[PDB]
Amino acid sequence: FAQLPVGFKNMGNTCYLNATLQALYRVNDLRDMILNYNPSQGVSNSGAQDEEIHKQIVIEMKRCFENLQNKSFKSVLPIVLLNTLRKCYPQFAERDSQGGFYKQQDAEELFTQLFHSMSIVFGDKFSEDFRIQFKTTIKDTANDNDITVKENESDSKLQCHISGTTNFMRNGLLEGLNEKIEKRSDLTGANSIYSVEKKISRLPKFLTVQYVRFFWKRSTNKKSKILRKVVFPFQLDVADMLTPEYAAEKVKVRDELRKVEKEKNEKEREIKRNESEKDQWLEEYKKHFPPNLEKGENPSCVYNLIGVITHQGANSESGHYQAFIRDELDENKWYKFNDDKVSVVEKEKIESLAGGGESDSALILMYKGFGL
Amino acid sequence: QLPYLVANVVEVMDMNEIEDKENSESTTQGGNVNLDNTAVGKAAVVKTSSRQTVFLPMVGLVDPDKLKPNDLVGVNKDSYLILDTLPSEFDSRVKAMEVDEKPTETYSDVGGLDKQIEELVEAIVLPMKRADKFKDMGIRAPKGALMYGPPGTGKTLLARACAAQTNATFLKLAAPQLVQMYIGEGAKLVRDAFALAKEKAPTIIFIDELDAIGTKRFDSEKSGDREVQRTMLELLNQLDGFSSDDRVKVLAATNRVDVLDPALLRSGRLDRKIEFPLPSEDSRAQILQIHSRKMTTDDDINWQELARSTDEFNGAQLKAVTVEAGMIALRNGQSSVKHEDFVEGISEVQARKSKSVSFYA
Amino acid sequence: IIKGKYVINLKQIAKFVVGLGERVRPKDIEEGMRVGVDRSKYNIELPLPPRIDPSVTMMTVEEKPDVTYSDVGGCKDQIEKLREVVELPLLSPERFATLGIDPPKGILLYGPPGTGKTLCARAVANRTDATFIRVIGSELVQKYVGEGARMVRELFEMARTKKACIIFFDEIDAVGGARFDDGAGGDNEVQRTMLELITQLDGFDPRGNIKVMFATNRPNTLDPALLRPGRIDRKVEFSLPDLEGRANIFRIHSKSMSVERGIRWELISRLCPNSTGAELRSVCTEAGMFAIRARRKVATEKDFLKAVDKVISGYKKFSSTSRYMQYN
Amino acid sequence: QEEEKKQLEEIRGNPLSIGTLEEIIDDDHAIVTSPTMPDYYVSILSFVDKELLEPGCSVLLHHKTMSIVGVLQDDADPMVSVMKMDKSPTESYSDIGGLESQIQEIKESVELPLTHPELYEEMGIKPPKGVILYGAPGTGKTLLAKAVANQTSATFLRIVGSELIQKYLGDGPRLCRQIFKVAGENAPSIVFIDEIDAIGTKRYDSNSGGEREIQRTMLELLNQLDGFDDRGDVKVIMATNKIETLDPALIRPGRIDRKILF
Amino acid sequence: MQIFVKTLTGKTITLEVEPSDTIENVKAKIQDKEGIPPDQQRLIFAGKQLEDGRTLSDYNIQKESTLHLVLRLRGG
Amino acid sequence: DKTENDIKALQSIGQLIGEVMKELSEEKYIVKASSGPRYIVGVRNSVDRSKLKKGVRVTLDITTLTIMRILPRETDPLVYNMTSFEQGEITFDGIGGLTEQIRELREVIELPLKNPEIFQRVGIKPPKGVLLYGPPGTGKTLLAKAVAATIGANFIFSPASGIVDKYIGESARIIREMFAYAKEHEPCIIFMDEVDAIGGRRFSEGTSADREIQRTLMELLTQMDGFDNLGQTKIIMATNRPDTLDPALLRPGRLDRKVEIPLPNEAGRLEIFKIHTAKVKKTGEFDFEAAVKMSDGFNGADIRNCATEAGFFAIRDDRDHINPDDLMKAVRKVAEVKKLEGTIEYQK
Amino acid sequence: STRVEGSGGGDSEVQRTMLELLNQLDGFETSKNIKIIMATNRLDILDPAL
Ligand SMILES: Nc1ncnc2c1ncn2[C@@H]1O[C@H](COP(=O)(O)OP(=O)(O)OP(=O)(O)O)[C@@H](O)[C@H]1O
Ligand SMILES: Nc1ncnc2c1ncn2[C@@H]1O[C@H](COP(=O)(O)OP(=O)(O)OP(=O)(O)O)[C@@H](O)[C@H]1O
Ligand SMILES: Nc1ncnc2c1ncn2[C@@H]1O[C@H](COP(=O)(O)OP(=O)(O)OP(=O)(O)O)[C@@H](O)[C@H]1O
Ligand SMILES: Nc1ncnc2c1ncn2[C@@H]1O[C@H](COP(=O)(O)OP(=O)(O)OP(=O)(O)O)[C@@H](O)[C@H]1O
Ligand SMILES: [Mg+2]
Ligand SMILES: [Mg+2]
Ligand SMILES: [Mg+2]
Ligand SMILES: [Mg+2]
Repeated sequence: FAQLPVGFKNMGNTCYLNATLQALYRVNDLRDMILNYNPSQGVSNSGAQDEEIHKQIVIEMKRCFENLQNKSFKSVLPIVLLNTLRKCYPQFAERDSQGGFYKQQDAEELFTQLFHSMSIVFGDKFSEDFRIQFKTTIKDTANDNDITVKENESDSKLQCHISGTTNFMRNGLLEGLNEKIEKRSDLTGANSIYSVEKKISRLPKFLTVQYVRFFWKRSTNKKSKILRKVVFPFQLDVADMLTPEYAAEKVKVRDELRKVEKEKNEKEREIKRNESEKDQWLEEYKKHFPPNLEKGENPSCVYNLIGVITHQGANSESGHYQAFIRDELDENKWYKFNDDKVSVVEKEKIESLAGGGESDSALILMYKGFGL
Repeated sequence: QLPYLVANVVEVMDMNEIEDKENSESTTQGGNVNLDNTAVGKAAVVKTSSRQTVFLPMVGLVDPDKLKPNDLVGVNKDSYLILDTLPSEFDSRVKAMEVDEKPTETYSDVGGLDKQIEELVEAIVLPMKRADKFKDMGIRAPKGALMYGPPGTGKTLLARACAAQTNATFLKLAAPQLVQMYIGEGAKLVRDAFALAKEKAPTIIFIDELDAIGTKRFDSEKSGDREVQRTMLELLNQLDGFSSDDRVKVLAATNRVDVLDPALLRSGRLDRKIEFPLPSEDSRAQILQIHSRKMTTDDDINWQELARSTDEFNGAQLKAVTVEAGMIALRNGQSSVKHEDFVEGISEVQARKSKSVSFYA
Repeated sequence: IIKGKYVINLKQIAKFVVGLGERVRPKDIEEGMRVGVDRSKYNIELPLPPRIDPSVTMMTVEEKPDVTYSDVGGCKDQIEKLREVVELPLLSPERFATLGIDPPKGILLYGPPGTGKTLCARAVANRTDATFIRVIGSELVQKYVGEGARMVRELFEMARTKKACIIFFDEIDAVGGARFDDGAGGDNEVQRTMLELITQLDGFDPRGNIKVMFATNRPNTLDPALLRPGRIDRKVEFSLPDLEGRANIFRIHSKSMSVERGIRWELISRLCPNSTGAELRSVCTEAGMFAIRARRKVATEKDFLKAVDKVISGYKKFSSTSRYMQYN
Repeated sequence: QEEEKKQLEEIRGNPLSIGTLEEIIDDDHAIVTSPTMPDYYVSILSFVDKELLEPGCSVLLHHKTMSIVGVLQDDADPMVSVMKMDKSPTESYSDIGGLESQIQEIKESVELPLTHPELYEEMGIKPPKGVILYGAPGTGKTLLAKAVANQTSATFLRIVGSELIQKYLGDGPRLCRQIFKVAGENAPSIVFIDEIDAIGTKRYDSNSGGEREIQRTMLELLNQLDGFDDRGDVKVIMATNKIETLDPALIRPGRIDRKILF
Repeated sequence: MQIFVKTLTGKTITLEVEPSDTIENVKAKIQDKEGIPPDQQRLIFAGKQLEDGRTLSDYNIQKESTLHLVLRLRGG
Repeated sequence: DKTENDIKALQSIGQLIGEVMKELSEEKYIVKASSGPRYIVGVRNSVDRSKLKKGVRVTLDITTLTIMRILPRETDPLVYNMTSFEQGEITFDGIGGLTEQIRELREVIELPLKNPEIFQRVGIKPPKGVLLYGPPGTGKTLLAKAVAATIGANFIFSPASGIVDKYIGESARIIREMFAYAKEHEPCIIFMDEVDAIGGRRFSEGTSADREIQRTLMELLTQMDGFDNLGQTKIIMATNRPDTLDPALLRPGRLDRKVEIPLPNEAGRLEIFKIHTAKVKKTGEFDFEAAVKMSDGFNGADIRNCATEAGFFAIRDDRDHINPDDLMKAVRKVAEVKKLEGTIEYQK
Repeated sequence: STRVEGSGGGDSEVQRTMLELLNQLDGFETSKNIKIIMATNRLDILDPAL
């Protein structure tokens, strides 16, 4: 089932790093790449000398991960990484004014900057794993008198735009890849309104979805957080935001994978009344994966939910990050990482992290292609 | 600014304008010359939702003409002074009546029962727009329109479709909603459905089902149906003139017309009586095609063959034949919906599985 | 909602003007939405879901049992039709969009009592992995009427808030049977909640991903206003087990039973006439009582003979042996 | 004890202001409605075990700003007094002596599975469920049930058949619904429904007793006894001697397994 | 060079900014019209955060692009 | 100054209304506040003792609890909607054919109203009380609007069930306070309108609602007959079937005359046809007499739906007139839809 | 006014509850103290289950 995982203790004002890390090493290729680092790993030049600080971040993750796998331990130290982060980006070394130490911020940003480092060092074959490509059509409302297609628009993570139309994540994602882009230059006139639709033409192999959870009240001129129950399913099917081309092929493969998945879901319960069984289902699945597989491709459009970063209490500028991650051998058995305080939690605890109230709610949701 | 209690005005009673040597009060006091003895000016008694009443000399920024003797005003909760005037409040249940941007289905996504569509448009929709031709001719406009007949004939659908199309305000009301265990609070749903309705006129008060208030009975011996009917008797009070029933309308659908009270038979209440018949041969064909508009189908089907094999069907059952075609279709494994599957949704689902027992017939 | 402050009714009954505090959009605040406002001066602190009247609908939301699909109330295509109406369009709307049809949401579950009509729906409840809310039809009746109109309505709109849920209307043979006016009786007060069950199913907006099940012991008396084929659409009768269908059920019942080989389950079906699979569920336990008198850890063929003989004699002694409760 | 109670009393009163738990929210808050009529959106201190409290629980709120200080398990209603015993049925086995062949169908399927699940692990399948007693008056039917529940010491609810029928409607089935929720809450459970021939021969007024009431109560009882609930093991013991006041969904077996004639 | 900026509420507005301008200028022009200060603003393009000391064409962002605005948070 | 006036009102405080329940001494009074509970209070010198009587509304202070001044009678918010009902007014003869019932109505109502003195010679109890009953649609209420307009006396009027509250005996107090208001008012006409559920019998094998009926009914009996006997304030009671009523609401000597207004006669339909055809345009139509008589079934409200339906046949032809070619298809059609259910009633 | 065509007295319905408890009251804590002295106008206008 699972060992008894270890956590990171704080140095004081340290959970903003600890909580987020747990989730990153859930991601399969992410944990592999750092583990297998050599001094033979390259870089990508286009202008930056920050590529050698990028290397330094990668050794500290490797050994932080090494403590995690070892059980001679009850505390993972974050300590050399913290200095190395502050060196790499010196906006965390700003003083908090009538607060505490060297500045603390932010699960979203954090992943962005660590992923920047990793994509340089581990090459572009790793860059593509999270990178999402769209087909964007910027097209007139009434008859098109100008068209431009941008496939140079990209993201590496999707943005669920909470409009208060969020009752489910899928809704706001689907009408957050629909937006209206206003112009200002005579293309058919200055300020002509264009309907814009992004549809996905390439899914990543690892999907990351960030909630927008913030509002700037213009009615008090002060920032706030808003929360609100936005349900995310365990099984996310994103079929309807793809282009037709990419979808038909992923949905055909998915139906065979559902049959093996069904035989698993019966069989798992029987024998109870794990790693070896897992390996047999993986072997069965890969036969049905298409022979066009490459880095950064999902052989389904179905994902399962493997991690939640949570944020609690009052308005933004405030957070106590714990994180929850799902087991690597089990799928109803999840570990709660409250810094070095580790506990087993259930599926019901996971559902409640959709927010409402004034405590723990999702900010970042981590997936991986199909289920386990 | 907030916060401040919201209260109702008992009355305006008004003490005389302060220019007198002898108080300023209607009800005169003892002692010779007064002005600010215990003489104060214009007076309003307001009654609170803090369950009392207070006599105040009220603010003179707001007129005793901007004070009705039942008007909803702010009262300052720190110390009871009529602060300002606020809109009249209706219940949240009555605030659920108005549209969400209610989808239209015009008269052209309702196929079959053509004569009914024309009879409804005549009763409700055109007396609103051409009320001018009604005044010049000199007729009155009707007080509501009854819809009655078997379930599945599109009564509920039509009302939504026609209300949205001219965008006469579609007030959304369920008959059972009026029936509440709180007495004299169910009756305020009836009253504010008209208080709202005249502001939002031209308007359609759609009570879906008429049978929860509409009872045959109104002499009821030894039952608690005397609380239920009190949302029915208060309903007929507002379908008698105080004017505002000439642009304020009523639609009613009901499945059984034989349980209605005889005061809903009569004109000035429900005036026009459209019966919704069970579709005929041509009519059925139309209805089937309106569902087939949405779905992929075979082209070798003929809607007249389909009209032969149905005998005494109505539109709900023809919903149950177009959808049933696609059940048979998926089960074969075919993308399209076979022209044999339309014939086989009639027999598979009628509204009953075979024609019943036979043992000597 | 007053366009730019709001009029709230406290739960103190006292009405006040409040506004937006320090973390709320105007977008957040709807009509009929509850708000938490600061006790000392009333201003919107935190928006809250609509309506604290539901509290006795929080006893009717329940968590799904673990019952494998493999265990079935009989092996037929009949549970496969249930799998086309409820189950498959939840997992894959891909096929129901290509057809271009709107999935059927309704179904009737009907036939003689005790076949496992709810047994095939508990199997489906483990399976769909969509929330189940279960309803009792004689828990919708209370001394003051109009209280029960309120209860019914709030439960249904709560399923409209949800997406991928199933409301299983159980035991609507009392409240959900056909309406009829007495003229002296208090039957009218009961007919009120029947009408509320009709007007929620259709709505003024169509169902927002509500699959509807009706569990009826009887098809014989049900309301034509709930039996109309536009909200119950395809309805699959789960009828009595056969000579083969009874063997199939009894093969599951005797699989779960520690037994010794040499048994005939085909024989048992011969011995029983068309009779419930709850009869066959009690063959095994009464055979387990003849095992225990002898002191065994196993059952054999013989003790199934005696068990079957006992249940059959009691059926004669009573009524409902194949009965539908007459008619069609 | 001493240092733990220091910080126990810190967040406790003075007044402890009982609430009624309407609904939980999962962030450590709930919406309570008090008996004194103001609502509170309460917190939860998080030492009383956050999710161990459910609708219908009675909650201790603090004298200042309301946190769920703690939670009371049990609050004695006079409505579960009726079911619950106040006397011990001192006549047990062999004071109803004789009918020693019709006591092997209530102590080989009611008493004995609870005493020994051992014998029923051996056969496997689900243990016996329910019995119906009937026969001529004065065969000890009423006392048999009280005599097997004395010895097991399982939770003995006993409800009379003539209290299910009230001259008030709709609160009849709510009473019957209560009885089985208590049974499922108490793992070893025997519910004696004394007299359920007193549901088809007994009626009051015609507007709140009568036929409609009789239909409703019968149906409530099916859901309770097994229905869809999947509740804790309840043995049901029914005294009756008019066996057509009972549903054709209740006198099929697999809810009531062996039937007892006296 | 014309770019588009997607706000918190799924609303795309226009911005005219040069290929030789720092991200401090982008956040400055956005601070005018939203009332939001630069130190809370996070401009994303291609999944990468756009740091203030690097310019717009260090991330290879040229016209007809859409940047995504989200706001920070603090603590620890 | 409009804002200066706002400051002088804002800096004042409210006052709390009571009524003088009982004199205790002479400088201390028992009042029953409108907040509820009784208090013992003192007085300002500005109020005189002999203008303090019982049932007189007083101010109190809200921080000293002292009478500063006598206040006019309090009056219901509800009864100010009731004087705003007289709309739907019509002429003296505004129900055709039931004209014989108007004459019969004024005997009881208007002849003692102007002069109670012609009844002094006669020596009888002043005529008080009227019951109206019929099959709906005959203008029992339309008549009430005519006898409010024509006489021009103070008029009230009652909603059906909006004077039924959620408090038992608070729904009694309201109707009590409209009678008081109506006795302060000169020659007041009091219409109870569609009393059918607010006049029920004893029941109480029902719900708790039927005890609200019963509390509220008892209030009427004391008012009608006790130490109030009305001679200038008049009661008119409108009901849709007069055996919905408890027999103390069918008791004459509280209801001296019980007037039935029937369904319009064969040629009482005709009398409405001549007045409603002057309310429309026509090319000329004086050929009613046979056709309406033999398309009988109508009530008085259905005569004006034949008029409106002749304006629908007109709309087909595209006319802004009523032609008798339009009308006689109308009277045929209005009659047929009314065959839907009877109106069978058996009256005393 | 319907409860004596209902079951022959609705009081007799409550009485049956009383009396059914009473079947074990001679031993619970030793020996009846609570006598249920019932009374009626004739003994023939009681159901024969009493
Ligand atoms: N004449 C019709 N043309 C088109 N479709 C129809 C027609 N009548 C019914 N339908 C289809 O059947 C559905 C259900 O019927 P609907 O609920 O509208 O009818 P009803 O007569 O008001 O009955 P109920 O009051 O029981 O709901 C409609 O929403 C529509 O899809
Ligand atoms: N075919 C069967 N296989 C196994 N057990 C069954 C079967 N049918 C019935 N049972 C038993 O009966 C129990 C209760 O039956 P259930 O609640 O499933 O009834 P139903 O078919 O809905 O009929 P009713 O009209 O009596 O409600 C089940 O939980 C199970 O123990
Ligand atoms: N076998 C027996 N041995 C001892 N006493 C018995 C036996 N059978 C019955 N009795 C006595 O007979 C009386 C009535 O029997 P009991 O109340 O137990 O149930 P019953 O068969 O439902 O009859 P009823 O309710 O009409 O009295 C009791 O006092 C009981 O002790
Ligand atoms: N006698 C009539 N002559 C002309 N119009 C009538 C007549 N009766 C009713 N109407 C029309 O119908 C409207 C409503 O009828 P009204 O409320 O006056 O009837 P009612 O006999 O008092 O009925 P109920 O007994 O149900 O209260 C009137 O305002 C009027 O427009
Ligand atoms: Mg409807
Ligand atoms: Mg059932
Ligand atoms: Mg007994
Ligand atoms: Mg009237």
